[PDB]
Amino acid sequence: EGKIINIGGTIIKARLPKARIGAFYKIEPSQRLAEVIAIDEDEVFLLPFEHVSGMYCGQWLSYQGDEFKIRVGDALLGRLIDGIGRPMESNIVAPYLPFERSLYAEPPDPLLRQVIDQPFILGVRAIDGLLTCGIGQRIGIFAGSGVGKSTLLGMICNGASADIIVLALIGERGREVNEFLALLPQSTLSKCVLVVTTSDRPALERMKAAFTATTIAEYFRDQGKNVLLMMDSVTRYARAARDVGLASGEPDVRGGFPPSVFSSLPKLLERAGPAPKGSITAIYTVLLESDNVNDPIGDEVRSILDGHIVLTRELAEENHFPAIDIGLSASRVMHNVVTSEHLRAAAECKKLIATYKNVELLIRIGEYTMGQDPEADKAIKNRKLIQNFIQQSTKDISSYEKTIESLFKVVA
Amino acid sequence: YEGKIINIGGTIIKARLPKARIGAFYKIEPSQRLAEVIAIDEDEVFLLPFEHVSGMYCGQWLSYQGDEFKIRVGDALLGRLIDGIGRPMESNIVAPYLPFERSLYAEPPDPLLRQVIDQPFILGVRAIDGLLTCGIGQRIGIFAGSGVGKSTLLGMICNGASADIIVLALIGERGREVNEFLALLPQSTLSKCVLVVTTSDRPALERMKAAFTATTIAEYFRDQGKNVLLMMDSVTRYARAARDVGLASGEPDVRGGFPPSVFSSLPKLLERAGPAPKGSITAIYTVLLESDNVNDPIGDEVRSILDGHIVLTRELAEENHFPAIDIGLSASRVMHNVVTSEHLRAAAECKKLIATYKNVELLIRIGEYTMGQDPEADKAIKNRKLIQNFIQQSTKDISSYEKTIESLFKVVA
Amino acid sequence: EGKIINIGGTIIKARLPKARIGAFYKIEPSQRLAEVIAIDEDEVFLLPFEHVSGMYCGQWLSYQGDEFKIRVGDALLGRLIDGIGRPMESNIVAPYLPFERSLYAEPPDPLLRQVIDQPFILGVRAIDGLLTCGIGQRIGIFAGSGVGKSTLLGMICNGASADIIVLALIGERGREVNEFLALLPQSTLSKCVLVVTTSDRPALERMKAAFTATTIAEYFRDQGKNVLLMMDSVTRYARAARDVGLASGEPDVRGGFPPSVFSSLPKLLERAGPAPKGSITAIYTVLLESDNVNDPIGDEVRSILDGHIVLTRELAEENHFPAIDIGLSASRVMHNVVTSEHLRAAAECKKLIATYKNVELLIRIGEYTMGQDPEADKAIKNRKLIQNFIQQSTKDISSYEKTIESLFKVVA
Amino acid sequence: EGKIINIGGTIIKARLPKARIGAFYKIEPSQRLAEVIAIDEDEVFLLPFEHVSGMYCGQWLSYQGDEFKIRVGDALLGRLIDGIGRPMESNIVAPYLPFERSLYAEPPDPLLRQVIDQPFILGVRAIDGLLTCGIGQRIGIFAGSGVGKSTLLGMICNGASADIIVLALIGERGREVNEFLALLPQSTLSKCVLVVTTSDRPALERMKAAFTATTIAEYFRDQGKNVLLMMDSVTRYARAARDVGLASGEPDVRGGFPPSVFSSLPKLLERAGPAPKGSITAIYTVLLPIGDEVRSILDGHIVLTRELAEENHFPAIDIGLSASRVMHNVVTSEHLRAAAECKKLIATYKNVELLIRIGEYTMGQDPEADKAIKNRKLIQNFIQQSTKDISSYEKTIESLFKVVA
Ligand SMILES: Nc1ncnc2c1ncn2[C@@H]1O[C@H](COP(=O)(O)OP(=O)(O)O)[C@@H](O)[C@H]1O
Ligand SMILES: Nc1ncnc2c1ncn2[C@@H]1O[C@H](COP(=O)(O)OP(=O)(O)O)[C@@H](O)[C@H]1O
Ligand SMILES: Nc1ncnc2c1ncn2[C@@H]1O[C@H](COP(=O)(O)OP(=O)(O)O)[C@@H](O)[C@H]1O
Ligand SMILES: [Mg+2]
Ligand SMILES: [Mg+2]
Ligand SMILES: [Mg+2]
Repeated sequence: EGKIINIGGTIIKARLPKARIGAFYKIEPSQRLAEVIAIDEDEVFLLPFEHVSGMYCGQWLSYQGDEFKIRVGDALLGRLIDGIGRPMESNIVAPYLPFERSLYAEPPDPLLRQVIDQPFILGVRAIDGLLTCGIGQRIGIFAGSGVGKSTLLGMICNGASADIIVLALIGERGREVNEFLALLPQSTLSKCVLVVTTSDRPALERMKAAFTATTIAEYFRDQGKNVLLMMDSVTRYARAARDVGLASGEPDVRGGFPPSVFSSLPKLLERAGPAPKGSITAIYTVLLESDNVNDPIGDEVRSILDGHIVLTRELAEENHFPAIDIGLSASRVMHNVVTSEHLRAAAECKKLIATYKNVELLIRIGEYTMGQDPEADKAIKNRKLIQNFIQQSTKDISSYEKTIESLFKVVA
Repeated sequence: YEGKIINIGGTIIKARLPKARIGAFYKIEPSQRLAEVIAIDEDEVFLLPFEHVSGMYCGQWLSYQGDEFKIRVGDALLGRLIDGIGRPMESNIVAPYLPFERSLYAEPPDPLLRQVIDQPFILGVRAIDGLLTCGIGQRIGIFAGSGVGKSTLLGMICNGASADIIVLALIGERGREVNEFLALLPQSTLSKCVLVVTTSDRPALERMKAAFTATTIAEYFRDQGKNVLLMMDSVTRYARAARDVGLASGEPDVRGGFPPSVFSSLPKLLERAGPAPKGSITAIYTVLLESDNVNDPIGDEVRSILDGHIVLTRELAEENHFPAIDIGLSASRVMHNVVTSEHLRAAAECKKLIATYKNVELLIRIGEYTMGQDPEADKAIKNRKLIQNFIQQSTKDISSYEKTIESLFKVVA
Repeated sequence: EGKIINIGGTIIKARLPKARIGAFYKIEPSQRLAEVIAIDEDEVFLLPFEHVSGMYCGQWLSYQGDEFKIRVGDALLGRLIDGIGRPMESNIVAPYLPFERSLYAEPPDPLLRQVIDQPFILGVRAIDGLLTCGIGQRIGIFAGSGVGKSTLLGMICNGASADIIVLALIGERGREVNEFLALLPQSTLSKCVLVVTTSDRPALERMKAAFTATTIAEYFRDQGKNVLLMMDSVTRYARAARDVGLASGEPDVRGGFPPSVFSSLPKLLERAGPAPKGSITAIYTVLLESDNVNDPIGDEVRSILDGHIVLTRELAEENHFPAIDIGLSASRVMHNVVTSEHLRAAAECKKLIATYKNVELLIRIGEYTMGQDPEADKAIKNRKLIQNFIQQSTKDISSYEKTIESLFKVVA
Repeated sequence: EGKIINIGGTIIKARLPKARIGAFYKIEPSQRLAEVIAIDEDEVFLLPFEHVSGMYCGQWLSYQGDEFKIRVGDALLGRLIDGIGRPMESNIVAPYLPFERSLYAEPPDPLLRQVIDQPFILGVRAIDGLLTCGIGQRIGIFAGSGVGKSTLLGMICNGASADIIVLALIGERGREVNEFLALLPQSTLSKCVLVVTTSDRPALERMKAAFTATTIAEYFRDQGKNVLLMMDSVTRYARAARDVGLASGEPDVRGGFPPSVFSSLPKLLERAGPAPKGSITAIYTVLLPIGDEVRSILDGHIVLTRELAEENHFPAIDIGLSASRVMHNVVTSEHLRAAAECKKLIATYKNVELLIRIGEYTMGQDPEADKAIKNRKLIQNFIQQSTKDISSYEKTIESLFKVVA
C-alpha cells in the first residue's frame, strides 16, 4: 500500500517504499489502475489509466502487478482492440485469447535478419514505379496537417497484398475508424486487427497503443507468416510520451521532448523488419510539427528508417494528389529488389520530372528553342503522360505489372 | 471554515485545505464568491476563482459548496442568452424553469457508432459550397489572422444555414458584437437559437468554460434527436485561457507558450461535436492566428483535429476579394462522400484553374508572360473574371444549392 | 504596519501580515507610496509609486486605505492632470472636485450597447471617404516610430466636434505637452481634459494613467456627453505592464510579454464604446516594435479594437502624407454608417488603388500599352485625382459633404 | 557499496562516496552496468546502458573498477564484437584475451606530423590511379543516400593493402549489417575484426564503439603491422555523442550539437595515423554543420554524388571535386602530372558538353577537349569497373599511361 500526496494534471505523485518501475497499482476505493514511471526515493510518479475525477490527498494504493501484459492469441482477427489490449466492440461475443505477452520485447538479432529481395505490391503508382517497397522494409510518410497521410494509407490498405494486416490508429480522430472500415472488404477484413485509440483517450493508452500493435504484429510474425503493420501518426505517440515524461521531472532537450522519447523511439521502430521466421513490414505515418525538416521528431525518424515518402502541401495547393514529392523522397531497398531496366526507367522519369520542375519558367517567358537541350525536349513532350502516371484517384488501385508497363510507356 | 487562502496573485489563489477533491468548488466564506480546485499538492491546493482576485487577504476562510460544478439545461432556454458560467445574461426576463442539471465535462460517442457522413450541409456561400463542401455532422474550422473575415463569414453562414437548434458561442470576443449577431439573424432563427456569451473582459474561468457550456447545451439538444448547428467564435480564446491557467498552476512550456494541458484538452472538447446515435452536431469553430501564418501552435493543432479547414488570407483582404478564403490552402475532408462525381470533378478543375493563375500571376505583373506557348495557362486566364464572380460574394447575399452547381458547371467550361 | 525586507529595482517586497491586495501603503519615514500586488503568506510584493532610491531594510509601512481612488469632478475641463489623478499646473489654484472614483470599473452590459450607426467626422479625407468612424467606435492608429501617429491625432483634434475631449499622453515626450496645447483652440481647450504622464515617470505611473483617462471619460459619459477619448501610445502602457508583470514573477508567453498584459488590455479597451447613457468614442495610438504589423501588442490590439488605420514607413519615405496604407486599413462599422452609394464608391476607389499598385511596374518599365485592361486604364487616368484626394496637409481640414462629393468625382 | 537513490528516466542518482568520473558501475543482482557523468559531494549522477524498468530504491552497485577497458587480443580476427568489446553471439565461445587496455590514450602533438610515402594500394581504379593515398593518410568519404557507399567500402575492404582490417559499423540498421557482411569473402572475413552496433543499442555504447574500434586498431598497430580502420557515418557517432551530452546536460552551440562532441571528435580522429612502428590508415564516411569540420580536419576527401549515380556509373565518384592532399609526398611527379592532365581532361568534357547542345560546336582549337572526346572510351572504361574487378597497382599505372596517350 501507500499514500497519494500530489495530484497534477497528467501525473500522480505518491509515497511507496521501494516500488518498481512498471509495477502497476490499483486505487483502493475506486477500482482504477495506475503504473509507476519514476522514483524519487520515496515519491513515486505513477500514471493513471484513466481521468482524474476526484483524487483527494492521502488516498490509498495497493499492489497489483510486476509489469503490464496483454492477452494475445489467434482468436483476434476481425476485432477492434484499444491501446491497452481490451476489446472495444461490444456487439460481438467475448473472445478467448490463450497467451499473454509483455509489451517490451527486444528486436531480432541483426546477424539473423534476412535480405529483402521480393517487392511489396502496394497499389499506388508512384510508390511502385518510382519508389518500390520491399517485403520487410519500414517506410515512413512525412507530411504536415491534412496533407493526405490518411488517404495514402487508404490507397495502400485497400490494395495491399499482405497475409495479415495490423492497423494502428494512434491518437487520431474517432470519426474515421468507420472510414477505414468502409474501404476494407471482408476478404481483407477477415484477417485484419485494428488497434485504435482516439485523441480523447488518456496519455498512456495513447502512448502504449504502438507497443500493443507491435506486440500483436510480433505474435503473428512468430507464427511464421509475413504481416503488414501500419501506424497512423506515431508523432501522436511521441507527443503522448513527451507529455508523460516531461511532467515527471525530466527536462527539455530539443523540442520540448525529453531524452526518453529519443531513447524509446528507435526501439519501437526497429523491432519490425525481417526476422528468422516471418517478417513485419511496417508503414509509419509521421506528422511533422510545422512544414519544416528542422523537426526534432521527424528528422530522427527519417534517420533510422529505410524509405521516406515526403508529401508536400506546396503540391496539395495545385490539387496534385497524391502529393508525393519525388525529389525529397527515396526508398533504400529498390536497388535490391527490382529489375535493372525498371531502375533505369524509374531514374529516367525522375530526371524528366526534375527537369520540368525548372524548364517551364523559360516556357512561360518566351526563351525556348526546341532542339538545343534534348532532355527538356523530352521532359515537356512527356509532361501529360508523366502527370497522368503519377497522380491517381483514391479508388484507382493498380497491379504491379500495369504500373511497370505504363512506366515503360511513359519513358519510351 | 475549512481552509485558509495563503497565496493571492495573478490568476490563481492557493489555499491550505486538506482532503480536497479535484474539480470541486468552494465558496470564499466572507465574500460570496467561489472557486474551483484545479491542482492538489500535499496540503496546499491551487484554486481558480470565478471572479476578480482583488480585495483578498491571507487567511481568508474558504467554505465548501459542491463536488463538481454542474450547469442547468432545459428546453426552456431557446431564444435566450446564457453566460459562460451557466447563468442567463439578460435581466429583463422572468427566469426559466430549467429542470435538467448536466455536468459540464462529458464523454464523446463510441467510435463505432459514429456513422459515415454522406449528406451535404448547405451553408449558402458559393465558394464554400461549390469548391469545398460541408456535411451534416462534420466539424469545420475557419482559420484567419486578426480581423480578416472570421466573424463576417460566420454571420453569412448563420444567415444562410438551417438547423433544428442553433447554439452560438461568442466566447472571448468584444461586447459590441452580441447585438450585431442578434441583428443579422431573423425572428424564425431566434425562435431556435441559444447564445452563450463571454466578453473578453471576463475572468479566465468564464472565458475558459463557456466553450464547454455551449458544447453541453448542444449535446442536450442532440440527445432529444435534433440536428443542432454549433458555432463557436474564437476557440483560441479557450486556448489562451487554458494557457495562462495552466502556466499559473506550474506546468512546462511546449510549442511556443502553451502547456501540455492545452493540446491535451483541445481534443477532449473538439471530439464531442460530430455524428452520434441520436442526432448530430455540426460544429463550426473559428481560429485566430498569432500572425498571418497558418502554422501556429493552436492553428496547426486545431487543423490536425478537425474535419475540414477554411483558411482565409489577409493578402486577399488587401484586394477586396471578399470572402477572403484561399482555395488552394483550404480543404474539406468529407466532400468526396457528400456529393456526386460531376460536382467533385468540376470543383477539382476549378481549383486547378485558380492555382494555375496563381503561378502565372507574378510574371504577368513584371511583364514577361507570352501567350500561346502553354495551353493551360491561357485557359486559366480566359476564364478568370468569370470564375471570380463565383468565388467572391456579397455579404447580404445567400445562394441556393442548385444555383451553385449550375454556376460551377458554367464556370468550369 | 510592517517592514520592507528587500528592494529589487522595480518592485519591493515586505513583511505585511494579512494585507489586502490592491491596498496602498505609505513608506513611513520618507512620504512615498506603494501598493500590494501579490501575497506569499506573510510577504507581499509591492509596486512603489515613486523611484526606489534611498530605501533600506526594515523600513516601515503605514496603512492608507484599501484602494487608490482618484478625485474626479466637473472642474477638470481645461486643466492638466498627472498620471495618478493629481493636478500638474502649479501656476493656478488647486481645483475642487467633489467625487471619488476608483480606476477599475466594469464595462457596460453587452445587451445595452445599441449598435453604432452615426458618423463621426474627423477632417481627414481618407478617414471620411474610404474609412468612416462611428460614434462609439474605438479606433487604432498602427505605425512604427516617427511615422506620423501624433501628427494624425493633431489633425483630428481640431477636426472632430465632440462634447468633451479627454486626451491622454501616456509614455511620450515631455516636449509635446505644449505642442498639443498649440493645436487646440480655446473653443476646444475649454472642454479638453489633458491627462499626461511622460516617459520619465515610474512604471506604476505609466501603468495607471490610461485607467485615469478612461475613468475621467466615464465620469463625463455618465452625465450624457459624447466623449472623444484618445490615447497616445497605449503600447507604453503595455510595456510598463510587461516590466511590472515580469518583475512580479510571471512567464513569457508571447514575444516578451507576460500573460497578465494580454488579459488586462481588453479590460481597458472594452470600457470605451457605446453605452446606454452617453458614449465614448476612442482613438488609441499603437507603436509597433518594427514596421511589421504582426507585433504581439499590434496583433492583440488589432483583435480588440473596432477599426485599424495602418500607417507605413514606405509612404512616409515616399512623402505621401498622411501615410495611410489603404489596403491594410479597415473600419469595422463603415457599412452600418455610410449610405450604400458611398460604400460602393469607396470600394471602387480602393479597387483603383490596388489596381494601380498592380500595373505600376508594367507602365513604368514600358510594357503597358494604353487600352489592354479596361480597369487599369481607369486607374491610370484617375491616379492623380486619387492621390490628391488621399494626401492632405496638416492645416487643411475637410468637411463631410465636400469629401464625399470629391470622392464621387474622383471615383468616376 | 552504493545504493541507488532515485531514477529519473535516463539519469540514475546513487549515494556513494569515493566515486570517479567515468567509473563504470554495475547492478549487482541484474548484471546491468552504468557509467558516471557527474558527482555531487556524496551523491553521483550516473546513467545506464541497458533498460530502466525494474529499478527501485536500494539496488546495489558493484563499483567494478575505475574506467572501462576492452579485452584486446590477436584472437579477435574473424570474430564479431559489440561496441564495448563483448562478443556478439554465443554461437562461438570467446577465445583467449590476455591483454587489456583503456579506450582513452594520449595522441602525439600535431606539430610533429611526418612525411608520407609507401603508396597504399586500395582497390578502385579511380583513386588508385588518380588520388593515390599512403599508409598514414586518413581519408574522409562524403556520400549521401542512394549513391552506393556500402558496395564501395566492401570492394575496398577487398584488395586493400592491410594486414589487419578493422571496420566499425556504428548506429546502423539491423538489415544493413547482413547486407554488408554478405559481400565480404571468407578471404577477408578470416582477417577482419568488426564492431557492429545497431540503432536499438544505447547511445553510450553507440559512441564507445568508435573508441573500441580505434583502441583495437591501435593495439594491432603496435604489433608491427599496418592496419586499416573504417568508420561508417561519423555523423551517427556525432548524433550518438550528442544524445549522451544532452542527456547529461550541456548547452548546444551550433545547430543542436553540444561543444563536447567538438571536444571529442578532433580527439577521436586526429590520432591514429602514420606511426613508425607500423601504421593505421583511416577511412571515415560522412553523409551529405560538421562536414566542413571533418574535411578541414583530415587530409584528402572523396566525394560521392548520387547525381553521378543517376547513370549506371558505379563507383559514384566525381574526380573533379574529390581531392587527395598527399600524392607528391607519395607518388612521383610523372604519375602526378599524368593524373592531373586526366583530371583536367575529364573536367573540360562537361565544359564542352553544354556547347554540344546549342548549335555552335566548332573545331580549330579544343586542346584539352578535342583529345578528350576522341579518347573518352578508355576514360570511361578506366574509371568504371565492376563490383569484383580488383586491379593490381602495376596495371593501374600502365592503364593510366595508355589513357594519357
Ligand atoms: N489522393 C487524394 N485525392 C484527393 N484528395 C486528397 C488526396 N489526398 C489528400 N486529399 C485531400 O486532403 C485532405 C486531407 O488529407 P488527410 O489524409 O485527411 O490528412 P492527414 O492524414 O495528414 O490528417 C482530404 O480532404 C483530401 O480530400
Ligand atoms: N465578405 C466580406 N464582405 C465585406 N467586408 C468584409 C468581408 N469580410 C471581411 N470584411 C471586412 O473586414 C473587416 C473585419 O472582419 P471581421 O469579421 O470583423 O474579422 P474577425 O475575423 O477578427 O472577427 C470587416 O469590418 C469587414 O467589413
Ligand atoms: N501630414 C504630414 N505632413 C508633413 N509631415 C508629416 C506628416 N505626417 C507625418 N509627417 C512627418 O513625420 C514626423 C514625425 O511624426 P510623429 O507623429 O511625431 O511620429 P510618432 O508616430 O513617432 O509620434 C512629423 O514631424 C513629420 O515630419
Ligand atoms: Mg489522420
Ligand atoms: Mg470576430
Ligand atoms: Mg507620438
